[PDB]
Amino acid sequence: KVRDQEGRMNYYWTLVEPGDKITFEATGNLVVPRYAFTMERDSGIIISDTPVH
Amino acid sequence: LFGAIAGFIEGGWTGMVDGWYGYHHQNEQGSGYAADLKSTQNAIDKITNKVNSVIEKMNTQFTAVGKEFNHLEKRIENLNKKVDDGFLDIWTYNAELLVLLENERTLDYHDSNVKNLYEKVRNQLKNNAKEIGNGCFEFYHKCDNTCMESVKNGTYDYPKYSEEAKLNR
Repeated sequence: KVRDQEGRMNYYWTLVEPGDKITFEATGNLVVPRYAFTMERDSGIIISDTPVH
Repeated sequence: LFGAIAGFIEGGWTGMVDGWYGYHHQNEQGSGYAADLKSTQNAIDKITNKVNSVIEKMNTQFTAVGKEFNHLEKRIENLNKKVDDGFLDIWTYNAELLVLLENERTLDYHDSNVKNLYEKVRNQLKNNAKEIGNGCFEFYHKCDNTCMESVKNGTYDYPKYSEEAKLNR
């Protein structure tokens, strides 16, 4: 038990190309998407406590 | 090492604030300092080119250094750490060695400039002047500011004063 939960939830992600389709099928146990993110790639992740100015 | 800075010239001149190398003249018209313009300008240009060569030869592209890996990719994480540490060590070595060698080269260049100026003055004066030893030349003939400007420029007239110097020698 972590965070007072006995079960788990696995998170998956995918990229859909232009002109391509994503298909979902489920008899259960599905956490469906509600918001998707249109992105155009390209420059890192910095872990710091420094304020942004 | 050409043996002039800290050699037959034992020290620098704090009263010469307008150039690297030059002359100090003492005649009846008065004492004074005057830096040699040609050699100083050439040295400044060459040293500026050296600094620019060091600086504008270290251009790189946009790179992100940090990458993050989970606990099942310790080997890839160690490979990345090895890559970064090797590049760090190599670049530190290159920078330190570059500075160390170029400092010697610059100091030897300045020695060469001083020595070449002294030899140039010696070879124009010939026997019209006596070499004291500290990088100084005492004239056998009285000669005014036109004389000193000529010897500084490189247009000293040996036959003009040869007969006068022969009597005093």
